[PDB]
Amino acid sequence: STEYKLVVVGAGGVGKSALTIQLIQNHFVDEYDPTIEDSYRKQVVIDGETCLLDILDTAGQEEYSAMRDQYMRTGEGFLCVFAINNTKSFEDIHHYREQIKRVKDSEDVPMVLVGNKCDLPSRTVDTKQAQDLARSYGIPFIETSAKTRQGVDDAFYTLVREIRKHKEKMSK
Ligand SMILES: Nc1nc2c(ncn2[C@@H]2O[C@H](COP(=O)(O)OP(=O)(O)NP(=O)(O)O)[C@@H](O)[C@H]2O)c(=O)[nH]1
Ligand SMILES: [Mg+2]
Ligand SMILES: [Mg+2]
Repeated sequence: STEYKLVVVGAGGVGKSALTIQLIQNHFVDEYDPTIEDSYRKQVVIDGETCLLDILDTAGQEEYSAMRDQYMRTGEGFLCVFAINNTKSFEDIHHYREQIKRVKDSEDVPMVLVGNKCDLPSRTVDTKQAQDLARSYGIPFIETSAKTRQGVDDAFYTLVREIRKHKEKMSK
């Protein structure tokens, strides 16, 4: 049953761990417990295929460029998370994407842009700027809330679909 290695990247506090824990354990972690590196394995069926998701939940700011290069080299595709009330988190996406491209020596890497915390009224990142950026990069954009579970399964399942597409492309 095909294995997909998914890496959740983004600035600190955007809800990378909350999103992942909603997917794997079906509840919302209210506390902020900063991550070092966590990994999860999970069995799912997407489009009729049984997938083993190996998900790496990364740190917000890493104490080693080597740890970062390591997860960028391993990952088959990347959930690029920002929080809709954190402009710098959104701005950081470009920088994560650049480093991923450079680490893999490739211009086409499977990725989904995730605007988390869509439940908050405190928005500083507009859905159009995010849609524009994704459109530029040629990747899907999904708005999510780890608190309500809105879009959570959509985000990870879409990333799997992106990986499947990339493999089909790389062979053609
Ligand atoms: N309102 C709301 N809060 C959220 C959402 N997702 C995460 N949070 C909250 O934001 C805080 C940080 O979440 P967390 O998942 O730990 O962020 P992280 O991106 O994993 N942080 P780090 O990079 O340090 O590990 C927590 O208090 C959490 O409850 C969401 O969709 N909505
Ligand atoms: Mg975390
Ligand atoms: Mg980070």
